[PDB]
Parts: sequence; C-alpha cells; structure tokens
Amino acid sequence: RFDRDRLFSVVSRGVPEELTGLLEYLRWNSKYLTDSAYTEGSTGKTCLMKAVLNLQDGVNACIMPLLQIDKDSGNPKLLVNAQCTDEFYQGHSALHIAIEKRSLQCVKLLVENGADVH
Repeated sequence: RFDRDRLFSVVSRGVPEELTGLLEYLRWNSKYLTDSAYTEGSTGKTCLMKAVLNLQDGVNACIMPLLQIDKDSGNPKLLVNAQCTDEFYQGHSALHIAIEKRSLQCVKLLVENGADVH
C-alpha cells in the first residue's frame, strides 16, 4: 500500500523514486491525492503544497511525479487546484505558496500543468 506519512516524507526529499507503488495503490483502491486521507486534515493541505514548501535551489524534483501520478489516477478534482478548507486558510493553494516562496520555476511548472490563476 501507500500512505500519507510516507508520502509527505518523500515529497520533501530530492529523490522521487520512493513514490513507486503509489499509482498502483491509488488506482487499485479507487482513491486520489485530493482525497481527505492524503491531506494534513487540520487545513485540507495536500502533498503538492508540502512539495512546493521546502524547495532545493528553487526547485523540487517530486512535483512533476506527483502531477503525473494525479493525471494517471484520472482524478476529477485535480491536485494542482486543491485548496485549504479551514476558516483561516480557506482557498489557499500550491500556486500561492510557489509565488510567496519566490520560485518562478515552480510557478511555470504549476501553470503549465493547469494551475488556475484565479
């Protein structure tokens, strides 16, 4: 299987290969990275937001693999446009984090993959 506390540890590392098995577990159990089980729970914050936090030299090699696994899972509510849900951080998104972290490389990467700019 493949689970949140493993995944959130992988998205902070410089090697994405530890994601192997995630697409198989998601697509065999009919689940997606936008589902509540794969979020920080207090805010509805996702693995992609946790990947856009802590960028090494302005980039993170795990972001494209996460977006590939999400597209390969067939998720209707695409991970790139997932937002926080609590009263304080409602509507916060990975694109807002990429902009505040000052990574034009990450903003380009998110917008190329269908990040809603509105």
